[PDB]
Amino acid sequence: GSSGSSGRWVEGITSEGYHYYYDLISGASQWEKPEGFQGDLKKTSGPSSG
Repeated sequence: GSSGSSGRWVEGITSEGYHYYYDLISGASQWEKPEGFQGDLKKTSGPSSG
């Protein structure tokens, strides 16, 4: 509509193997965990792997 509601981040990995969170909104990045990130459930489960 006007602006994007709720936060949009995804947990991945960086150099070496550090679990970081990226931003799809525009394309931001941060080490720390974003506000109400909530992104980690059923790790490697079901049909969709990884």
